[PDB]
Amino acid sequence: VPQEVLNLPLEKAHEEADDYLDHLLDSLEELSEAHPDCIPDVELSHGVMTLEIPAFGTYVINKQPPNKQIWLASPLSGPNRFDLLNGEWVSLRNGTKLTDILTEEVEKAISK
Amino acid sequence: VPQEVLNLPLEKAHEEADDYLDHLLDSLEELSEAHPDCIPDVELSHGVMTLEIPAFGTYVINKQPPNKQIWLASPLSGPNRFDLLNGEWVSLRNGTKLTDILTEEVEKAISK
Amino acid sequence: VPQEVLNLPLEKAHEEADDYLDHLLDSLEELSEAHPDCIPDVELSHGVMTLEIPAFGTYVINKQPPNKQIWLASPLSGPNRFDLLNGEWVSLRNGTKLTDILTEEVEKAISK
Ligand SMILES: [Fe+2]
Ligand SMILES: [Fe+2]
Ligand SMILES: [Fe+2]
Repeated sequence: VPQEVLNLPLEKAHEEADDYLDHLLDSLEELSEAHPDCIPDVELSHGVMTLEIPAFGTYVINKQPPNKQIWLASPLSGPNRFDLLNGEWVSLRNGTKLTDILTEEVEKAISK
Repeated sequence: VPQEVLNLPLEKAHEEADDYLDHLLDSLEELSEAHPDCIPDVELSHGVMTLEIPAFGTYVINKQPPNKQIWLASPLSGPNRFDLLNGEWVSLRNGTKLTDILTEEVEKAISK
Repeated sequence: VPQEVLNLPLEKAHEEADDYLDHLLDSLEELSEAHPDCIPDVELSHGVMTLEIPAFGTYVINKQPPNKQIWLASPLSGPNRFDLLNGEWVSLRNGTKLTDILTEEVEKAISK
C-alpha cells in the first residue's frame, strides 16, 4: 500500500550485535600492534570473532539466538551472555558490561 | 498425559506486541478525528502498522523477531527498538517509553 | 580455522531455562513427600513441567520462544512470563521473581 515510504533511501537496520562486533574488531586489530607478541591474531569469520591470547588461550565472541544475543567464551573468566540494557551490552548473570570485561582481560595480558 | 488441563476453557496467549498494536490502533483511529486534515490514515496491515503524518512523513510501527520485539521507524526521531520492562515498552538505546514518544510526536503534529 | 579451541574438553552450554526447570523438578519431587496427599504429581515431559495441586488445579511451567523464555500458567494466579535480570527469573508484567511465586503457592497449599 503506503507509497510514501518506498521512495525514501531505505535500508534494513543492522543486527545490534553485528554493530558491536565490527566495532570490537577494528578496536582490537588496532590493539594487536601494542602486543609485544602477546595478542597475535584477531579474526571475525562470519558472525564469530576469534581472539588468541596465548597467555590465557583462545577467546570466542559469538552472536547467539535470543535469550539474549552476544556470547562470551573466555578462557580466563568462563562463559557469559549479553543483551541491551541502556545501550551497552550487559551480563544476564550479574549485570556487568561486556566491554568492561575484555577491557580488563586485555590490559592484563599486555601488562603481564 | 495430564487430563485435568484440557477440560478447561483453554486459549493460547496473545503476542504481547500484538496486544499493544491493537490498543494503539483504535487509540489512533479515534485520534484520527481530531486532526484538522493532519493525521489522515492509520492502517494495520498484518503485524505492520502504518501511520501517515504529512507534516513529518510515513510512520512504521513493526513487530520484530527478538533482540526485542517492537520496531519504531519515525520520520522525525529515527528508528528505535522496544521490549518489556515492568509492563510497558522501553527503548533498548536509552530506556524511553514507546507510548511516551508517539504521544509527543502526535500532540506536536496536532499543535503545529 | 582456530586449532587451539577444539582440543579442549568442549561442551555446548545449556538452555538457561533448562537449568532452572531441572533444578525446579528435583526441588519439587523432594517436596512431593511433605504433602499430606496434597501435591501428588510432578512431571517434566520434554521441556514441559506439569504440577498437580488438587486444591488449585493443574500447573503448567513452560519453556517459550523469546520475548522472554519461561511461561507460567498458574490455576491460582493466572499466566506470566519470565526472563533473566540479574541471574534470577523475573516477570515482564511487574518484576516479581518466579521462584518467589510458586514458593508462596506451594507453602499455601501445604498449609491450607
Ligand atoms: Fe573456550
Ligand atoms: Fe521511515
Ligand atoms: Fe492453566
